[PDB]
Amino acid sequence: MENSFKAALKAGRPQIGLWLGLSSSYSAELLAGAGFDWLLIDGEHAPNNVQTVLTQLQAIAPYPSQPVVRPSWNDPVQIKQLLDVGTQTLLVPMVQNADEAREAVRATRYPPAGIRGVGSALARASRWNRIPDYLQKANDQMCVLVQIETREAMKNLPQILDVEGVDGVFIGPADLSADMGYAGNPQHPEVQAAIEQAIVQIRESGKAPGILIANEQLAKRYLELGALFVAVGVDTTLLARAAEALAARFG
Amino acid sequence: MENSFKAALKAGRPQIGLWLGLSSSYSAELLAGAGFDWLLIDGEHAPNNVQTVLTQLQAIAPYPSQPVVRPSWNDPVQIKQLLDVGTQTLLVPMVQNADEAREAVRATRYPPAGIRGVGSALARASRWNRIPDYLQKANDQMCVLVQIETREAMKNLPQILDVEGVDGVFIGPADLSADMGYAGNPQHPEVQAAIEQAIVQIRESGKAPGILIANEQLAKRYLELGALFVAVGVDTTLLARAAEALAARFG
Amino acid sequence: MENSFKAALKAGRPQIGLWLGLSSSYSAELLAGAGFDWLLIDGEHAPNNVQTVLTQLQAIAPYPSQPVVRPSWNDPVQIKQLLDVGTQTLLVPMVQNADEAREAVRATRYPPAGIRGVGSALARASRWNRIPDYLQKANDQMCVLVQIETREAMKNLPQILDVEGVDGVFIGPADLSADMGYAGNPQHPEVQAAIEQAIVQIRESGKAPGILIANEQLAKRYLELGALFVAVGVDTTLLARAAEALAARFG
Amino acid sequence: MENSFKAALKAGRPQIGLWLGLSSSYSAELLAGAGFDWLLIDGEHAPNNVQTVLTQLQAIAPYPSQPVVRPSWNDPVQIKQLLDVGTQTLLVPMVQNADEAREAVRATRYPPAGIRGVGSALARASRWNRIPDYLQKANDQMCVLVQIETREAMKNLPQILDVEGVDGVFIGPADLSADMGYAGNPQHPEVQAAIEQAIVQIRESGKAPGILIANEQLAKRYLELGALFVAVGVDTTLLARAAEALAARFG
Amino acid sequence: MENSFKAALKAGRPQIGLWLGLSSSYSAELLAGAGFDWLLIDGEHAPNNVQTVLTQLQAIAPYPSQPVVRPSWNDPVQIKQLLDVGTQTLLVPMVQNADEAREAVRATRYPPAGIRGVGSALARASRWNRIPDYLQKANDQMCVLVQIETREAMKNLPQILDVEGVDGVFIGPADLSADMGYAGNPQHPEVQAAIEQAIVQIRESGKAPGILIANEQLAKRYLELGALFVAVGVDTTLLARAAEALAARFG
Amino acid sequence: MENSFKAALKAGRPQIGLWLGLSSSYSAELLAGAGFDWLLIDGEHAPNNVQTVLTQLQAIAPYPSQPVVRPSWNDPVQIKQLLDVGTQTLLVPMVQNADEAREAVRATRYPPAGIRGVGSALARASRWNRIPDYLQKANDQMCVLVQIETREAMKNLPQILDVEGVDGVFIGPADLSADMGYAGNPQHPEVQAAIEQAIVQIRESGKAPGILIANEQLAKRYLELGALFVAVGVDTTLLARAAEALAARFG
Ligand SMILES: [Co+2]
Ligand SMILES: [Co+2]
Ligand SMILES: [Co+2]
Ligand SMILES: [Co+2]
Ligand SMILES: [Co+2]
Ligand SMILES: [Co+2]
Repeated sequence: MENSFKAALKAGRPQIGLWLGLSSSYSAELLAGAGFDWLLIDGEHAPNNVQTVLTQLQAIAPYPSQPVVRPSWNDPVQIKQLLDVGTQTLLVPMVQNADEAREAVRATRYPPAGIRGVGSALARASRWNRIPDYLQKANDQMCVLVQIETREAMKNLPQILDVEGVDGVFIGPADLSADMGYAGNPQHPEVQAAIEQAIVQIRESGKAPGILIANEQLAKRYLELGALFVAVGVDTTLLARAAEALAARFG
Repeated sequence: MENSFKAALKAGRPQIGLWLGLSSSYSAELLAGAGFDWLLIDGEHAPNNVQTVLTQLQAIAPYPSQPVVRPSWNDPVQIKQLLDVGTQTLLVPMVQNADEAREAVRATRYPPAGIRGVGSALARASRWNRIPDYLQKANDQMCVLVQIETREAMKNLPQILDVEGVDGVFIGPADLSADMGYAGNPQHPEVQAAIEQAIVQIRESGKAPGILIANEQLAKRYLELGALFVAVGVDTTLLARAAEALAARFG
Repeated sequence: MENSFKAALKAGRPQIGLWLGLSSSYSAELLAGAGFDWLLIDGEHAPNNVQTVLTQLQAIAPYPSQPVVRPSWNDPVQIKQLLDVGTQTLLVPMVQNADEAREAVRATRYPPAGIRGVGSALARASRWNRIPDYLQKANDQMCVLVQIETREAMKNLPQILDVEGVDGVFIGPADLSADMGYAGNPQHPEVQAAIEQAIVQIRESGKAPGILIANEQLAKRYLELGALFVAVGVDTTLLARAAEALAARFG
Repeated sequence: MENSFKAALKAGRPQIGLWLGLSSSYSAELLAGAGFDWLLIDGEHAPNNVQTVLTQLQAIAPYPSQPVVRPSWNDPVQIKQLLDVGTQTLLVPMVQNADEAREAVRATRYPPAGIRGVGSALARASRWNRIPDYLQKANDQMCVLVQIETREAMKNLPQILDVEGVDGVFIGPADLSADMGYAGNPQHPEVQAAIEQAIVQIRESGKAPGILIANEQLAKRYLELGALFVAVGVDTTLLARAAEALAARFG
Repeated sequence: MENSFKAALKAGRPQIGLWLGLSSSYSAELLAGAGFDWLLIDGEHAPNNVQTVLTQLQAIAPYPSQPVVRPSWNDPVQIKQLLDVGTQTLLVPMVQNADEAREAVRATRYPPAGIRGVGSALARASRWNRIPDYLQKANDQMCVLVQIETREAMKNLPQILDVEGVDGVFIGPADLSADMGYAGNPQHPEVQAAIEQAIVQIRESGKAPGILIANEQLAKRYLELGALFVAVGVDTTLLARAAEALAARFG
Repeated sequence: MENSFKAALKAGRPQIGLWLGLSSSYSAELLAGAGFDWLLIDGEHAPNNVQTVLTQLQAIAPYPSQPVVRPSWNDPVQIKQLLDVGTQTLLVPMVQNADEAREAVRATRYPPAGIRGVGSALARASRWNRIPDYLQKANDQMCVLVQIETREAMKNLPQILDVEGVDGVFIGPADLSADMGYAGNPQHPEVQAAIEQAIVQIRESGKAPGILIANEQLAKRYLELGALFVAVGVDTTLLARAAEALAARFG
């Protein structure tokens, strides 16, 4: 039950990822064999729920690619349910300040370190109580990544970075650009400056910066700067764009 | 991606609807061909979720009948997820005051006009980014309908009607009658008076009144008065009552 | 595990039925409360399989209406599977002769009386081996109804009626009329004559005649002639026609 | 629609239960025939949602075992949806004080006694309006059980017990032991003392104490003391432990 | 209910296609917007059944791309079921001779022209009896494409082309190459010769040649020779290879 | 893609197994961690299909227990489909003679050794063409186990054992006892004699004997005689009996 993605971030090994919005355990398996370090199961902007997350985790399990799950919001109840089906790495949307970051962290940790409700017998998390001493080992293998997506969140970043248990900070360029006045198009100097400055500040605090970016040159730039969990594409886009290009070649 | 139901309400063309509680993409298609102007996919009182809404939207898509979705509550997160699978017309339950109406409207609109989170690449809403300039066109095709179901909501109606982006106000007679002391039976003079007065006030403000009513004479009365989105039956009731009547004719 | 539908036919008590093509456990429960004696789960012309039959049987179980299941064909493998999930009354399509009727009966009976494969520990049919002496009691509670749908089958009817274990013979007017050249409209004197002559002959042999007929006058005419399992409507039709009628009443 | 579990608790008849985390309508039916007085469908720590609850209720319906449902939290919206698919007995997690207990009770009751939204036509709860006078009978057959799982909740127990409509109080030993410093292992004298004292206080107030405990001697002790709804095992554990023991006997 | 794919082949307009093996209604919709003339829902080599074909047909329906469905074999029972859920164009595997081609055609046609069973009230195919004179118009809109996959089938090609109702003949290079001893690599002169000779001969007879070929140079070569339904890629391949390429570009 | 179950049988290492009839990917994972050498996914007597087999194979994949799948019959079309979703070991029911055993073997092998249809780009079996030289390596990793279930099959056992590619012969005691007139109780000396004589004869030929037997004393007796794949319990039975025992201990 060692969290190898978390260990890698801690060791400063960059992790290359793919976003999964196809919401299917079948395509999840197909993509789990494609050579990515991590896969993001999106519960926020794709039609997933706890049950489809579970089946995608089962599909991915025997592959080297590590799963990360994004809940629909920073919700303790939804976090608890995701952890019980076996989620160990969470990407939490719209974290605006240190208090919200702390709530995310505590949602993942058993008392006294947190408020995670106990339900080990029922849960894939402990493999239905086959993992010995699960309750005592579980906290240290939880990896909490928080998303900063607004000017307010950027302003609060130093404080968010001071929250123990925050292992990484993810920047969402589309949401950030929208908040900043550029309508979801991050290719504006003011937006890139903010992103670059955040990546540096995060890495300087001893924590992992992350980002999703489909432009491969921008992705390489962010990696060169020091980002440690970079998603470089989205399943739905890869499929749609490859199919459209193919049809176009025949008229 | 033009919202034709919204255009019709704006133009004062009455829209006749059917309520869908069967929670099935198969019966949704069957009913999409029956000649209604709109169909209500009920996420509140029928066993639907974002995923079943998605499949019902897919089933209805090639038909002229327009889909409207009712979330379980006035919840920004649930609203965001519904919009991403392609929902453009929402019927929001238990809207009690202008602040709640405004939250519903802003949940549907991209910044700065609202707080809708961006996730276009992943979403059926933009047809996975095939709709050009989706981010810029999306706000104007969202149609927000709010439900008033209590005496408190009736008292606040003038203020609710002043909220920009509120395109229509739906009256739920059963909930209203319950709140007023008549136990969900709207056939009491005090309740009909309130309903009639609301329909008039709504239409006089330049907005669309709506209602669900299974009694066909009452429905015609409300249409005569000026209601613009009137649901005249419920799938489950049509099926149950037709089946029971049939069995009764044979003993 | 007494088959009450089977006992009713044997006692000459007419059974009024509804056809289920909505392929949903939810609408099946709704319809199970409507007052029919029997309900036909259609695995031939509706998108059902062994698994959806199972969920529909579970939904119907606490109600008085008795389930009957139609396999896609007279296939002993499919029959075995349907029996294991708890089917006790089968309506077998396209039975052309006495050998085929015999094959249907034998598919439902444990050796030596038939070729039904044994798997009671696994099966809802024995309630996972809770039903005492299941193996010894099962054969006698199976009820086999065979469909005659062609001129060939009509010619072989006397031999088919001589087959032990054939409890009922069902006439399918649409298929029969199509085979007879009146495709597929059964309102022609020569089709009605064939139908009515078969009903009389079936009942004369001491077996139960059955038919599906949405016209209530014809249904009563068939009952007068001795028909004992008469399906008088179809769920999809009831819903589609009620919905269309409603929408039309509002323009 | 009489709630027989509720009547039994009121009459002081102890009810022996099994916890269902397998989240399957198929295993639910299998277990519904095993002789338990009640079955707990766990929406909190197992991968269930309103839809899977519905199918499990349908599976259990014809059996004598009574269903109890645990929502993911004390959420009025989720409670409403569960009640509409037919839930009449709720086990509500993390109830910390009298105000929270009162919110749980009011979520289950139609106005004026509560805030339950009306949606009878659509709901299995009224059997799609076949239950006559459902709106007037529904409140009295709702049974609300609240979970106390923290030292804070224990402190507030006398006040929680004074809340009308609270029919029972369930103690979760694992969560309680975690809150008390013993890491989810309830076998510590301080924890057993607290549990024993709560069971007595609950029963002395005229209300039903409940608990889940897999140790059969502890369960018998709690029953001897006066507990009235005792779950004595969990489906997932029974299966896992029986399978592991079996494999071990062969090496 | 005009079959536009069928009309295009008859008019000599080449149709460019994509194979769908992802077995999902969600990715089917995504791909339906990509610009292909046709989409192949594979019931033979992908985990589809009648029910998933149905949901994929619903998803594709509002788009210009036309669905074609491949049953698992030339089985008249499976064909009947696929036709009832609305399939109008079938790609039938392993057709070895003219008798088997005739059997495929006849499975799709109502008597007297075939043996298709009647069940229009139940079926999406007639839109639940909304399509006027469905029974009279259906036969002419069925489009039957047969696969030749062995040396035996190649030998019988002239007789197969003489079968009325065979609208197209599809060559499966992998299966053919395997039968020819080059298992299963079709890049050998003798396989290419057999393929190209068949395409010429099929087109010469006035029927449509088809093929699946992921190599775009070969695809254009087959088009030059007169092939009229050419599938130029497979969804699972497009996704797997794009994902693998992306991951490799980042090390 | 080495078949380790197949290698174990060939090396004379007995494999202890559990039968899976719960038809759930969730309980399959739970049971995959219980310590059995193999797990039987039953497509004959449990409500599984190609799609639920797929999800169960995905769930079991990361565990040491090896899956074996039982098709509903010796059907080459069903076998092809199960092989494409990744099945490598098949337990084929009702194999009566050497021709039928040969047909089973040939259904699993690519030409020229068999008639297995080619579709690797689409199939989990090749991991969507990631497995290098899949077509060349697949045949040798297929493991075919045939069930002898009748006196006829027992008579033909010597010829069946002479069939190349038959790796194992499984005796089904319930079906065999039913065929022998002891329906379906296998505790009679003449049934036990037939069973034990077959086990000895199978092993003598250098092939693996198999059997399902819930009685642990009999299971050890069969192992002593040389049986090499012995299923020692059934999931549904384990769960039902443990639950019933528990409930009874509490009255
Ligand atoms: Co974002
Ligand atoms: Co309401
Ligand atoms: Co028929
Ligand atoms: Co608890
Ligand atoms: Co092929
Ligand atoms: Co057997």
